[PDB]
Amino acid sequence: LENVTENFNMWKNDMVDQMHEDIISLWDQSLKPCVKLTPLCVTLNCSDAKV
Amino acid sequence: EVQLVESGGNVVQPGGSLRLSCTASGFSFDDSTMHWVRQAPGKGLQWVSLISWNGGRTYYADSVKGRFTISRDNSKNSLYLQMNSLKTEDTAFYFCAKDKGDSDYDYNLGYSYFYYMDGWGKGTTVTVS
Ligand SMILES: *[C@@H]1O[C@H](CO)[C@@H](O)[C@H](O)[C@H]1NC(C)=O
Ligand SMILES: *[C@@H]1O[C@H](CO)[C@@H](O)[C@H](O)[C@H]1NC(C)=O
Repeated sequence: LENVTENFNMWKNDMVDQMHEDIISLWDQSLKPCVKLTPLCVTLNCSDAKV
Repeated sequence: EVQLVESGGNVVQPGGSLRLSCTASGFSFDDSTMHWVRQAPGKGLQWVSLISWNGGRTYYADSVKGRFTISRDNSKNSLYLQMNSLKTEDTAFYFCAKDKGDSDYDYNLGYSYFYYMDGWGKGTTVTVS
């Protein structure tokens, strides 16, 4: 634009709010199909590592 | 009310073998697990062997894992525990005890089997040499 003035406050911007919302949803969707590691955490008997 | 009877004990010699018969009635063996312990004079209890309905979960104690085998059958509802390669410090009264066989199932963890004797037999005898 040639000769015009406008003001805005980025802290009130919703582009960032929407970006956080859909990025959060995207991560959740990708993890839906593949396995969940719920059974793994049982009584583990650990002392140390040889390495 | 259940009863357990054992027979077949007599004088034994180190390096020999003995056949022990332990019949019981009053509870089906289809969903019952039998234990085995021994009571030497002046000493505490000692675990000997464990057995499931067919196989698996037949774990043995650390000190008696050498060549000891336990077998079960459903046709006549009895148990055996043949003594083999008897040592000079394994003489005691061997006891067979019934187990309730309670369990539990969680989709994540799976079957978990608990063990604790419920019924006990009269008791057998052993005498090395
Ligand atoms: C806006 O800027 C243009 C040149 O870019 C100029 O010709 C015009 O007069 C300006 N208008 C005002 C209101 O300042
Ligand atoms: C399988 O079931 C039959 C039913 O009579 C039983 O006789 C048999 O002993 C079972 N299998 C084993 C390995 O015991």
